[PDB]
Amino acid sequence: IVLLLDELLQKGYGLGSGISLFIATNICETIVWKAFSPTTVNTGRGMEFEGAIIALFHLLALREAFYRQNLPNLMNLIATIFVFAVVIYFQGFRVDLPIKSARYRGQYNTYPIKLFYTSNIPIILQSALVSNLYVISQMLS
RNA sequence: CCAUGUAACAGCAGUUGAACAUGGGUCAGUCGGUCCUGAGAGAUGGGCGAGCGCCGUUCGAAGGGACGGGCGAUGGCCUC
Repeated sequence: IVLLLDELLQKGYGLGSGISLFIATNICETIVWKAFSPTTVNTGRGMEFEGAIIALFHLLALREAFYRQNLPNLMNLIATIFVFAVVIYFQGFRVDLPIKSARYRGQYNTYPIKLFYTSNIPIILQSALVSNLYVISQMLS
């Protein structure tokens, strides 16, 4: 099933290295999280088939500060947007190094040395893999 | 000059160059200039000259500077 897709996706825009798969599924758990509430059929203890973001008839008085132990869709979105804003701010940090052609007098370019200077996959995976390797070892043992 | 890089020129050639291109390099109280006048040049006074000017350089009321004393220095209020 996936062997055929392995070689074809690389050609073109450049959505290869399997990272295009990771972003699609990772963002999916974030974006379809909102759409889960209207489509959720399980209730547990409170009605959910009609959604929980707007439930004024069910609650109301109305306790807007509900228990966010399941479907925290109301509160986690508040905190996550803060993380999105802070990361992009630190993403733009870089030290610009003056650079010029060794033959032509004129335009000056800058070699950018990013603050991270390493793609997130090489750094975070090396810490993600060891965390996964630790867990599987303890589960087996 | 230094480094790096590389058709015309280096009366052959060049992978080389005092060539071409890009970019760097010369740090002073103590080494010089700056100060002195030397042969000399040249203002002012004066004279000459139609005149721009030039002759003259010692041939004119050419000192503007001195610690010391009083009015007033009073200023710090009088040490200097």
